[PDB]
Amino acid sequence: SVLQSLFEHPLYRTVLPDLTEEDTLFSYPNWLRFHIGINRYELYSRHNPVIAALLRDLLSQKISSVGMKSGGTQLKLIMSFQNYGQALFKPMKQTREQETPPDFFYFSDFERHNAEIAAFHLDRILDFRRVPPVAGRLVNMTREIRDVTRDKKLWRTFFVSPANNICFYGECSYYCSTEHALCGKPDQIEGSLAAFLPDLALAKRKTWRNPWRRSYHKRKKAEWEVDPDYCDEVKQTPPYDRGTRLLDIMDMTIFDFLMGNMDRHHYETFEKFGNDTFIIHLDNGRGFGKHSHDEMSILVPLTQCCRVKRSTYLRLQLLAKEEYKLSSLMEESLLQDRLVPVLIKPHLEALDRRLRLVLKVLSDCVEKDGFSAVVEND
Amino acid sequence: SVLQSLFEHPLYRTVLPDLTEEDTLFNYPNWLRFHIGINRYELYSRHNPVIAALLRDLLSQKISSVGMKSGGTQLKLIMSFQNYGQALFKPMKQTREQETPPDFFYFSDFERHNAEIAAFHLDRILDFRRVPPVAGRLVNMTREIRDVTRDKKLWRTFFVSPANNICFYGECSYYCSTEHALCGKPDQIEGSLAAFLPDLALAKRKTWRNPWRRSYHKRKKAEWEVDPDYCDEVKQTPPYDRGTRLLDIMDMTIFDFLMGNMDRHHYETFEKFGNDTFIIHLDNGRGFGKHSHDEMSILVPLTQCCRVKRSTYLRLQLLAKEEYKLSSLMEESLLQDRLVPVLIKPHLEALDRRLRLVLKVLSDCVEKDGFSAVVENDLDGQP
Amino acid sequence: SVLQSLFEHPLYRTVLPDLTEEDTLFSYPNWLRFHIGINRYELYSRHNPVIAALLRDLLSQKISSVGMKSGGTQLKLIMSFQNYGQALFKPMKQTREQETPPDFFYFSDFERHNAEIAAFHLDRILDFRRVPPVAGRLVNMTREIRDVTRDKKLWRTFFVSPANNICFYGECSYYCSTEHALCGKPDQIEGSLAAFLPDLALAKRKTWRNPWRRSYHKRKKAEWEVDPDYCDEVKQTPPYDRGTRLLDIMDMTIFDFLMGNMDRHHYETFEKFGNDTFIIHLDNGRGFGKHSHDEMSILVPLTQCCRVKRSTYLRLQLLAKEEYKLSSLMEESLLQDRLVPVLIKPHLEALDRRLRLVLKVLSDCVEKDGFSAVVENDLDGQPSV
Amino acid sequence: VLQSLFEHPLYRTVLPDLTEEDTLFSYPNWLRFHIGINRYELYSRHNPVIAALLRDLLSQKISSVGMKSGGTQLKLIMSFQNYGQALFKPMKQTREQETPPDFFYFSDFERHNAEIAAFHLDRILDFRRVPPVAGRLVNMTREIRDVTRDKKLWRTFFVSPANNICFYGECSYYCSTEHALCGKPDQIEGSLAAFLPDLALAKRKTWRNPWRRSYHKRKKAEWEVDPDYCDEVKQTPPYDRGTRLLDIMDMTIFDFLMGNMDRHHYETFEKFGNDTFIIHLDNGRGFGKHSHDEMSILVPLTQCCRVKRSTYLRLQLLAKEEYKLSSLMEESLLQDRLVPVLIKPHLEALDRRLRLVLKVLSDCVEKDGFSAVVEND
Repeated sequence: SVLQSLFEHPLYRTVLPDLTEEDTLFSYPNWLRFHIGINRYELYSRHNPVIAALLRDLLSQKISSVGMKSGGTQLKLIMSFQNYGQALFKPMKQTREQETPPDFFYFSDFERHNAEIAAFHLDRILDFRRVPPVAGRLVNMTREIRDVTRDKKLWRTFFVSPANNICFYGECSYYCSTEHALCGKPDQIEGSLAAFLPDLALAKRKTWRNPWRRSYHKRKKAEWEVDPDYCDEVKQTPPYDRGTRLLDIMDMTIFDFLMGNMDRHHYETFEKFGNDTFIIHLDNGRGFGKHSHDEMSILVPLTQCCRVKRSTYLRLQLLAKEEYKLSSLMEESLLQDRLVPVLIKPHLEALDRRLRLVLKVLSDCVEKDGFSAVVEND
Repeated sequence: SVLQSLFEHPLYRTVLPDLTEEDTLFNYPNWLRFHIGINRYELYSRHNPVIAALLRDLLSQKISSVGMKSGGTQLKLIMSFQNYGQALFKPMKQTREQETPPDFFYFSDFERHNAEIAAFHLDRILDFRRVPPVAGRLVNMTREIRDVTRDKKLWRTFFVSPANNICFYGECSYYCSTEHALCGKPDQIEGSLAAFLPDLALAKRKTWRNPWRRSYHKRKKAEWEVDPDYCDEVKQTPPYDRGTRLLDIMDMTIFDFLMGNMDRHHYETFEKFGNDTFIIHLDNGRGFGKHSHDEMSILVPLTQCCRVKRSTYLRLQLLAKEEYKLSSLMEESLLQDRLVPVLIKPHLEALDRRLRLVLKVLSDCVEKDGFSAVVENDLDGQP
Repeated sequence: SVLQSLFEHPLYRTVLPDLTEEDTLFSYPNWLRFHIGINRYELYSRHNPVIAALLRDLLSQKISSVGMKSGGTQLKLIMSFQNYGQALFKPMKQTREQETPPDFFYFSDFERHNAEIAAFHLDRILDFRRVPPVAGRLVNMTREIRDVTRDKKLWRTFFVSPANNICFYGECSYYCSTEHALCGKPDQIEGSLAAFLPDLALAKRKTWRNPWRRSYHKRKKAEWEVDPDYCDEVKQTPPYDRGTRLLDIMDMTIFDFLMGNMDRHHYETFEKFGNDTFIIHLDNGRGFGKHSHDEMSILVPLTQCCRVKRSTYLRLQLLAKEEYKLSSLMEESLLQDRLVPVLIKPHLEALDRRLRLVLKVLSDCVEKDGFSAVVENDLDGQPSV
Repeated sequence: VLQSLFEHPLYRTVLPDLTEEDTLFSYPNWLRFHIGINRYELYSRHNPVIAALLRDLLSQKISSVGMKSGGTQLKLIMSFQNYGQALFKPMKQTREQETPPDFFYFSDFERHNAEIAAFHLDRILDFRRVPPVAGRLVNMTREIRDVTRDKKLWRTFFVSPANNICFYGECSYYCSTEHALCGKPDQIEGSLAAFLPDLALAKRKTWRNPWRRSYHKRKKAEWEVDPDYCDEVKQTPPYDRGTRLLDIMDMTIFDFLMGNMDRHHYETFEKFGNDTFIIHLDNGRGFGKHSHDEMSILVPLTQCCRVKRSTYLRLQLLAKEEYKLSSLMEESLLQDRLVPVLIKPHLEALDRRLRLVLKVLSDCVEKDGFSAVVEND
């Protein structure tokens, strides 16, 4: 049991500063105990047996209502449960063995439920605690989707294919047509139930543009891809020289490079806390599309800025030693999801190879800017 | 050579009646000799070595200008050559190993260049001679598509993929997007050059609805899908009790089942000949999508009508004898294309299995209406 | 904690008759306190903290000697501990994601340690207490297997694989070859320590053939496989029309169906008590091999005999209520083994799905023979509901 | 791309002229293949009989099936309507499977994918040493069980609880119910390798090769400890007279590309003597691992450090982007009934393994020098 060995190490016994009257955002239901547990520094906690218990609620709680987020990126469903808590649903768009084609742009890529799930476990293994909990689930797409929605936009798209299977596609913009439909064999589809952050009415979230946002156009290169001194100016741009913000982007950009998720054009914050809180890692569906390719474009914020947190550097160095190592720690935790295997074996292997490239990018960068200038100590 | 044995058999030495002053559509370049060879009954005949040499033109003639057919279902290009003759180009949309997904409707199916080619050879092996000739060809999509088009809507869609390959998609409705682009590795795409029928200015074509046309939406069943006695009524409807027409649709509906092409919503005629000519077997790109699946819906016109041509029945029985057989007879010719193999071997295996369903559907159907009612005789007075 | 709620419900507060001088089979070691606690009706108690502490001994007691169980289907080792008590060790033969292939017969199936463990917890949740205790354990196959055996036939089979991993295969029949070796990564193998019942010198065991035993051959079907009225006659043959025996087989056959273990060709009793005791549910390793398939062949004893104990019927109905239910109660107690996760999530959900089939087999059977004819009553004098 | 290769001059090379010897000996294809067997090659580049003999193995009616008893794994003998026969290796593993890392080369399965892929890879290297092999889906009731007079094979056919048709034969490794081969529901698929002429009328000397591995664990082989093994082996009888040391270097580069490390023997045709080619048979142990390069197979090349220039220049050619092994390989292998006979990572590993041999030649030709390393043909 290597996953226990990891959490015995002192690097995972870090305690937080004291939480004041602020730093709070606000035996209840599990989704609500998760909400009140959101504070300034994290989104849940390591100890917190609620997170393990919220993952079971997403698996087996009765679906009470199903609705469709209109005008979304791709198909996203909103599941609301018996105990009034809700969750976000991404259905299975690609099989387990498939890889994204090489000729696909980052903006033509599918969202796959494995990434939403695996990003939560990988984030929990990196002790970031920024992703809302997400569990995989098989849904009888008759009993749990079609027959329990009063959203006619979704019900009308249900049909039966010449293979006598039940299919549906919803109504988004990319990939919501009969020719991209989602078909069970014959009536269970599988997808990721992502726990919901508290209602935005009573917990506003500021939406930030990140300075390394790609140019969602072909031929047109982005600012940071042409300017090698791009980050000398970003550490002089408003909010990025006061945190724990420039550093919070370095946590996130190592997260994204590990998964190959090159679609981190924005990040959300909790508003009530200001420029000095954590970054909520949402929309992780674009990772784990390629396991035979390491997308170095994602790391460019790290080679240009050349500074990380010591907390996250030491854990990454640890996650490379053979006695712990990412692959084995992911194959254990991801073994407790219903959708096993949530990641095929080459994807867990890419976690190992991508990790030592991040450690090589820090060592190659620590021998050009030196320690202390590179490694902040928290 | 198995293909040599077939064309020596007497069933492939059948001669046509005499051609009068009509029956010719008309009264050199290779593409033009193909036009004038069109007569009332066939489209080229086995003799006509122009067809073999016209396929060489589609392989190696210099592409001079390329334009995009506006408003097509999927991507379809028009190639015009140095000798003023033109041809139709369908690019590679699907690979050789792929099958259409099982949950796909017939109207969501891709059109693929393999079907355009293989249908021409399959039709020539069945001695129908109704498909315009088609040759496969590798096209340098830089030098032969982008840099030689004056159509801004085709040019605008060319881009370079993150894999440093050249991609493009044009502007249609099905599969004309970046996420369905056509990408060489890095700049050759491959496709089928189908020789062009004579310009419609000097050869009108009447367009007919076929009576077993599907209801092109889900949920809605078609006329024939509920009434097993549908064709008892179709043989009493205007143009279908005079030919050589119900029988000519039986030729076509056996063709389509062999390929699995269930998108035969219309068929064309030459008008200049009237209701008494052959059917041009066009647009076969929806066939040869599945090789582990036999689509019986296509055959329903035969099980309901229960009558075939004797020329075409005996050849079908012949194309099942192991010494002739579709398999070897199809991979023999299809080996004469640049895109070898144009059909993967299980598709040639499926051609055999699909054939024996047609021969059994006639055998099961000939023992309920009997001969004379089922098999019309056109070899009266032939070897 | 959903498992806390279950053991508070009165259906789990069943009391035993008063124990006489018979009904007993007989700071000690925990394995010996387990032996003397074996009585006529059960094999342990609903805590009884000895059992929980006996699993800790199986996990972390120092292995003193290892021997090779001769002539088995597959490899099974005998671990004897510092305190002279021993246990049966079944090593990991299948991974967690694997399922038995569909073309496999029940007699070609592997034994997997995860099933041996999960069967013990599933049985404890059904308040049977008939499986000997079993804990999962990672064993350093150098220091705890190879270097502490005096059986040269087992020591000889240790080699180093081309991958620089430590492997061994032992010497049994049919799956003990180089091509079936068990290889750590690089020297830990993981397996199940099943506690050892008392030595047959001082605790004899009668082994009975069960009448729904399959014909362990292809082509040839068994007696009960052709006659739907098979149990009209089996309740008239000596040992099965006096108990608490037909009722105990329905307990066992509902147990086995839940796991998909169709290899229940024999069952054991403790003899010292006679024809009127419980059935020790031993060697359950063939269950939890398939989670996308429910093998109805196992249930035929229930559709033919059509009678259960009321004790176990009401619990079966309780283990279906969402506030209790097998799934969450099973991964809770399966979370208390070292080998987590000992059961993958689809296997735990099938425990729920198979349960509702058993509850359906009884309702269809209770409305065709009626209550009292189907459900025997052993809850006279037990806590109300 | 496949047409361009045979237009390059390296594949239009002509052989010496055939005497009355150098021959071993419109008919059926299997017999016209036999008479084409000569001293230097096994069929020649042009021979459309080979292409047509490949269609015969796929689609000729199976008339009788027999079991070569007491083999390592299951191998069947199919005898056809035209009195010609073939060897059948059935599907033992899927296309995506890899051999476990902990498997020894002697515990590895033989798979029809390797038998097929080896013939096409061999033909692309212009070796012409493997007998032709085609893949085939066989209705195992009508084409194997119901057409045998072998009581040892008929008795092992059964119906699985999944209502599929199964059988397993009688060999040693993997001929049991737990290793049976089951169709879904009654076709099993396998590779038909054309049969070499009967040993009665074409005797074959069977040779032990000097790099035969130590078919024991812990027990290392001779060449595994002595880096100068081949300074001594080029001084041992038949291996310095040829065209023999070089003929083994052809084979060991062949075998390294496929990962086939089970080349414990090689066979010759006797009637030609110590100065002919090696028949590359039973290649089923290759293409088991595609993410792993087994350098042990290559060891004969670093120890002997000499290749044929004939085969070296082609190796440099198969590295040009226009003559890529990978793309040139999936083109040919696309003409089998069993498409895809190789999953794409196996074709990609062929490219990576190819440039490793080219690097071993560059590293080795600059340590003994040209002319000493490369023989001139």
